[PDB]
Amino acid sequence: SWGYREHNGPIHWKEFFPIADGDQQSPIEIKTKEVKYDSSLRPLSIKYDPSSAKIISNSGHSFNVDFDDTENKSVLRGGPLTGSYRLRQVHLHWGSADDHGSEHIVDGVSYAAELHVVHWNSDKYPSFVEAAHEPDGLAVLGVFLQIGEPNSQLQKITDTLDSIKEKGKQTRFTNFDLLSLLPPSWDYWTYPGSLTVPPLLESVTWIVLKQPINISSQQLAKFRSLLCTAEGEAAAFLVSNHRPPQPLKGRKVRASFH
Ligand SMILES: NS(=O)(=O)c1ccc(C(=O)CSc2ncccn2)cc1Cl
Ligand SMILES: [Zn+2]
Repeated sequence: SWGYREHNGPIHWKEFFPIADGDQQSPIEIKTKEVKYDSSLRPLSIKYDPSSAKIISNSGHSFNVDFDDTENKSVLRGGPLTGSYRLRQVHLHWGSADDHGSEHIVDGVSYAAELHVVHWNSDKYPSFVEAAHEPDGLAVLGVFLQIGEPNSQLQKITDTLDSIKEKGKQTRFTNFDLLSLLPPSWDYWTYPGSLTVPPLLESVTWIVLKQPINISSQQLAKFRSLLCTAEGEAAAFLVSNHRPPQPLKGRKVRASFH
């Protein structure tokens, strides 16, 4: 199955999910001179309940913090969105070097990593799985990480990693104040796109914050010590898990600010 190693990595995904070569694929290059300021975009309306976080797991592809998405305690509204998008899960993408780890790239700057906050449209769809197949179904908030001072909220995640080193492992994780993890400015870019992992469905309204948050180099390096292999299989490390930028194909990237 798919991964980020030589034989199964991004350049091969098109062979086994042809929508990899679709018209609305993510991530992208964000060219700030090409983006259009749009006065109809709204500020983000963000409500994240720290008690919504329940479990952290290693998928083999990243870690995932799963939130209880039974009801509307944690939702994203506003921004480019119509209606209410329910928080489902948080995960991270990084590279082998601090030099180049994010998925979206801004005027050629990669960041050290990129956090994705995944939400689904419960005002139109009954479940995440249904929403994931529709153009208006999902909203992802992307937040860049740059190397700087250690991040006390991220230290809570890094403290769990030894317990989920193998693919498939999980452990309880709650009291996670996602709202306080976001940067001071919520100015953003937005465009229509896709999941950045198989199945690569073109169901995502991307919301990428301009301002990065900081992480230390030692905290970021802990993520690379997760395995992409399960207990009992020959070990291989998830040292890098970001997809390259994909063609814009005529989409409009809009800015909430100017
Ligand atoms: N890179 S990305 O585009 O932000 C992205 C990555 C993975 C997934 C999922 O596979 C589903 S959210 C979920 N995943 C596993 C279990 C329960 N919910 C969805 C998205 Cl939008
Ligand atoms: Zn992601």
